[PDB]
Amino acid sequence: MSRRVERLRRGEGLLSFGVVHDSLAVLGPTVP
Amino acid sequence: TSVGGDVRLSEKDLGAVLRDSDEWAFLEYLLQMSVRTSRVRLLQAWHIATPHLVSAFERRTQGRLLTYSFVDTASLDEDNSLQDIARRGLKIPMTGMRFAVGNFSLPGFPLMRGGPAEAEDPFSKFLDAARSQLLTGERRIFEYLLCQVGVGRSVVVEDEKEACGSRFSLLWEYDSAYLEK
Amino acid sequence: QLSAMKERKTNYLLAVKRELLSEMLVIEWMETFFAHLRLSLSPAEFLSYKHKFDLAAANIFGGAVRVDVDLDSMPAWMSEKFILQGSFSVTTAPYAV
Amino acid sequence: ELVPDFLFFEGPLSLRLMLMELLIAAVAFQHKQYAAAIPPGLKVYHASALTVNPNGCHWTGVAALRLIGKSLMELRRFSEAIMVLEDAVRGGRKDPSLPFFVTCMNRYWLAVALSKVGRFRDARKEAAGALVVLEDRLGENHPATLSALFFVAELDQTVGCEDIVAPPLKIMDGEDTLLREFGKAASVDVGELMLYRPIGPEDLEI
Amino acid sequence: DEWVSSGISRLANCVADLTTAPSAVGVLEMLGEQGKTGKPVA
Amino acid sequence: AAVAVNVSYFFLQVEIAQELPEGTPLALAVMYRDEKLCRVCQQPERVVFKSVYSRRPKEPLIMDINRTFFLPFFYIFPSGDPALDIVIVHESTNKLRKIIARTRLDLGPSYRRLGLLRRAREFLLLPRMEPAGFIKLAARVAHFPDGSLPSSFLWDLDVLKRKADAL
Amino acid sequence: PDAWHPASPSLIWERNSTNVGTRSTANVFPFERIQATQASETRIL
Amino acid sequence: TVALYFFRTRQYGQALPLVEQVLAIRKKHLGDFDAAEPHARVADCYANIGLLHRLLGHPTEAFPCVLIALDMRMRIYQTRETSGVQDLVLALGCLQHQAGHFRAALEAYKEVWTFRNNTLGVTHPDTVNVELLLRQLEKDLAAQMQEDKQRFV
Amino acid sequence: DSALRRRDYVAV
Amino acid sequence: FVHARDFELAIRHQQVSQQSHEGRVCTELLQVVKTAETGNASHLAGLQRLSRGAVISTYLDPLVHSPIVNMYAPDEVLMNFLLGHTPETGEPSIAGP
Amino acid sequence: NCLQWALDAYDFHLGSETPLTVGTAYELAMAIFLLRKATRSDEALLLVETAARLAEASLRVRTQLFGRQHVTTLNTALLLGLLLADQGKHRRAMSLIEAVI
Amino acid sequence: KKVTPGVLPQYTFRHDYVVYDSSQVLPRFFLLFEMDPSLEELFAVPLCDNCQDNPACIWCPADAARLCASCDELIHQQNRLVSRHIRVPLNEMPRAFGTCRRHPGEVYELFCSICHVAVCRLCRGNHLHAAGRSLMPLNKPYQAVLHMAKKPHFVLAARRTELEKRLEEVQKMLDGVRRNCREEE
Repeated sequence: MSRRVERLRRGEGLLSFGVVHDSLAVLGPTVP
Repeated sequence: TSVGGDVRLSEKDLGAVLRDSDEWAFLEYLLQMSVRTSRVRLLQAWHIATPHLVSAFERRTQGRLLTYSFVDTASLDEDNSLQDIARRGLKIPMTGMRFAVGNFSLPGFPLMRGGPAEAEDPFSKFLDAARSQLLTGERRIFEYLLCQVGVGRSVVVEDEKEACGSRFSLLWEYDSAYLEK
Repeated sequence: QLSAMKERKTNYLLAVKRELLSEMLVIEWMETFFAHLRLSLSPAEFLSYKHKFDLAAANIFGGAVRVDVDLDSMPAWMSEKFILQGSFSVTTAPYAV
Repeated sequence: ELVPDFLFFEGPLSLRLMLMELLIAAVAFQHKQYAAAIPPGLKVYHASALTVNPNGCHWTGVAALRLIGKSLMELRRFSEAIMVLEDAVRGGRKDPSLPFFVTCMNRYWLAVALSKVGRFRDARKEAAGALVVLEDRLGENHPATLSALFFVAELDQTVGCEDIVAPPLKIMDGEDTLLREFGKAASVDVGELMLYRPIGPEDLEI
Repeated sequence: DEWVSSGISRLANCVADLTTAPSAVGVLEMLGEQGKTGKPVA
Repeated sequence: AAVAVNVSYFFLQVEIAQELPEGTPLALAVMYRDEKLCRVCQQPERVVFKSVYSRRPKEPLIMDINRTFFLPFFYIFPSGDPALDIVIVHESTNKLRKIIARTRLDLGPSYRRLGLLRRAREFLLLPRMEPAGFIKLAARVAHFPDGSLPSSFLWDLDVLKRKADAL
Repeated sequence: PDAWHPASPSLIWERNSTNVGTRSTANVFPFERIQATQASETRIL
Repeated sequence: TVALYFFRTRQYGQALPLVEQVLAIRKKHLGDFDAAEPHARVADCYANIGLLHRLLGHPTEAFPCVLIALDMRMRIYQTRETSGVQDLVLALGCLQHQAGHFRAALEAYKEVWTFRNNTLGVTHPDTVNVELLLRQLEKDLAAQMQEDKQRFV
Repeated sequence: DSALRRRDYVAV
Repeated sequence: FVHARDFELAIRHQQVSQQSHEGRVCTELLQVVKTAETGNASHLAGLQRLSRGAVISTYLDPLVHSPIVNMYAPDEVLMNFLLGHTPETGEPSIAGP
Repeated sequence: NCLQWALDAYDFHLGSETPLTVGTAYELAMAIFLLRKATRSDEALLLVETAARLAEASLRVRTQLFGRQHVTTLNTALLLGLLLADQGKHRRAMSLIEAVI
Repeated sequence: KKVTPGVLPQYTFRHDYVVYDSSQVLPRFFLLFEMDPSLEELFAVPLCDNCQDNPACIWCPADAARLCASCDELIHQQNRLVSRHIRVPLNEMPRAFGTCRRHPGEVYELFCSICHVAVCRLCRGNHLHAAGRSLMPLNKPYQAVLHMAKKPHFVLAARRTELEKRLEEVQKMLDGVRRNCREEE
């Protein structure tokens, strides 16, 4: 609950969920 | 980029995209957002997705994810000429083919000054005129392919030197390979 | 080796989370870009690029959610509980042939 | 009753269920419901490309995109009515098992949607191409042939007489259409600004 | 610190696998060093 | 689709309605011979929450309930045969939700049956708790308005207990 | 003219400490080839 | 004066060769770093050469130029609270913040903030701007922790 | 468990 | 050997019912109404008594479901432990030695 | 801290969707709400941020395990309301206390 | 080169995938496009007037400055008299509407309703939807579009209702898998 249009401007959207995407990478399937 | 032989693209062939149309607006917007600059305007557009390729693509990409990507036709192998793309669907060699999803800078006109430059993935007159031509950077115009890639449940793996198909396995649970640094 | 199969189970579920994150991060890529358009366009061009943003919205993300994420869609080994059995008994060796 | 009967006994890609959605979309269009014909007709198009003839089109697919194309046209959403009918034209062209009448009627309604949205040169090109194939194959006295000839003549009439019926002129500007110094307080609509515009010596350049 | 994990588990390849549930003896040590912080008035 | 029952006006008689005071408002809710008196009034459209009006009976009470109630059509209607009964409840933090009227019952087994269109005209019905005294009006079948107004059953779990135990 | 060359200590720090090839999403402002507003009109505005 | 004109036009690069001559002339027809008594004109111009060489991008050799300015202003103005000293310790803090070095530019920033709070207000542009450098130090500290302690791959 | 299925196919 | 299936059911992950407690007893007991409507006494041991055990009270008074009511009927002991946990008796098992 | 470890042991064993691990989460949110009141420290805004996540996750499970009419799910919505008003988000606290009543 | 004015869109998203099957790629469009340096950069928010190191966000008519979001707090949260400046964002700056770009230089007059592009004097009689009415005055609908662009699009908010919803049930199966392998540990 905040000001949505200023949230898009400063960018706690795309940038905040980019690091969630990076933290969930985990390299290597198993290396069988 | 050599459109197969010495044939010009005909309307009985690959369909035309009308100027100031709704699909002209969609192609312009996804091509301007990727380069993040308004100086890049579209000057020709074609439809190369015959319904045979659409039905086969939808069957394979069932439950996967679909991302839009751009491929340079000049960097394409000359087996994948535009005449051949109209029936086969941009056939992939055993080494695999790379794909850029999102922002990219056009070659020769960089918009990124860092370590890398987010350049497009591949797969004395030379300075006399260049002192008044390449400083202004006169228009050189590109031929790309906006292709929908069915990347679904990718596995993150590091640099492409070991992500090539000559050594990478691609376990059957997966059908794509996300790249790290 | 228990973390080897645990990586087999969880990296598939985390690749599902990675592609669900990828489609919803790229709807943020639409919105945070268009916020910069509003502050950079004269009002004549904003009405045109609102139509182009509406058209790009309805063409890319127009239908349903294409990823299904369902146990039926998952492989057959997302169903069992990794049964363990055995022993590590440390005894002597027999003294007779 | 039969939607869960056919999603379960025939899978998600069913021939009987795809024909159910086409019949419901057809009776919704016949009763002039307009909306609630796009959601069933879109299920016909999303199924018929895969369930029958994935080499391209069908009569069910053509009737699906035409039922969608008519309804989105007449609901004043003219923009995606162009994209729906153009997709019907491009799929149907280089394809057997569909006669000349399918690829000519689809082109004709593409030009009818393109004239209603307003591009007059582009709609005349498709209306002329649909006219030519209809003259050669299916006679010259058939009502579809006469409607295509009337449509080609109508777009030549509209692009040639719009400039004379409503000359460019310099209206909507108070002191350029009476009204403000005449008694009325603005007009806004073009159909009234043209009506009260007095011709003058300066307008003869236009 | 993002990498926080007691020794109770040894299975980790991401940051979400780190369980912070204290061990059985771990509770009795670092709950025990809390009544000796104070010393009933001065 | 749906069903559209409009009340028009209300009439009540010189019994327990007399000691209904001049301060307590009422609430009128239509039902399915099923569900909860609690959950019908929480859902806004099916119930009316008028304040009690005109504040001087002098006679048997007469008082206005306009508006039409749009209730979800059930093409199968679980728990067997459908019925339509309308209740009146004492909406106050005094004497709580009570039974003041039961009104009509029955709709026809898998309606489009005995009771569909013979309640569509303007009729006069009979609340009964317990003796007689008459008012209601009207019913109809909706033209399926548009975007799926709720269309979920409001199951009373106590009556679902005894019917499942009986089966 | 020349490059932007920011004056903030933080915007310089993000230029020579972090790079965009490591993150899927990144702020790009202390990396772009932005004009420096040239001389005379910088004094005006 | 020409070094000042290049400053107001954002052309900091040409300002460095101009100020370097100003150091050279002021050194020999005035004092120096020690020079028995110290002069405020020499100490001011050493502050200028470290400020302008910060702006080009080199933090490492602008550091000794501002240390000499802080020592000279310590001997001219004496005590610790004077506003000239508090401009220079702000320059040490911003030099540190340019070349990483967190948790020590915090205490350098807070020293400027506490003096400017009770002699210029909680609202003055010289205090809110230091507060902006505190907030923007917190964004860089959050990013640095999330790019070096998040590498669990 | 499906690996236990394959073990029993080889064994008794 | 009698409850042979529920031992093997503890080898499965199952599916988590994405509904409330009222939502669980809604779709479970409404299933019981119609499956008892179709008839046949062979259904009875499957779900008309197995899915019957779904109370519609969050509150349980402790004297029933006590720690010492597991003495009058041991069948629910082998269901509250064997992954039944309060939330299909068809195929046989060959009774050979 | 004792409630902090108990939340860590119930979700390790029974998971994070059981009534027992929701009771530990709600009591930890109430405990950390008393910690801010007693100390009255202005640096405890990060303490209230983790107070919001624990009570919000407690509300979601309690709606889907006990219904919207139960003593546990009512005062968890009330504690969550007081915490959002404490953050300064004043009208999310409005709708939450409006939902309690 | 690289003398592009203003601040470009500063947010990048980039993934690089590698696929192995031909049926996984559907070639859809063939695009011939032009990089042109002599065109005007339409996508450019100017730099801040005060600090010249942030992109501007707020235009203040009282100060006549293209301020950024950080220096807005610097010079407007000062002493109490300079705290009442009516600050609109940089979109609402007084600026010319522009010319048609199909016929050069005649100033727009109305807005076409069915197609989202406005009209001019030359093209009014021959517009796309030139003939309740499709032609309506220009000032009103731009204020409605600006207010509509503040709330999220309904079709992208439909991605919020389903892509988020699917994440909790992947976390539920992941919590089941992790709990399973931790008891086996």
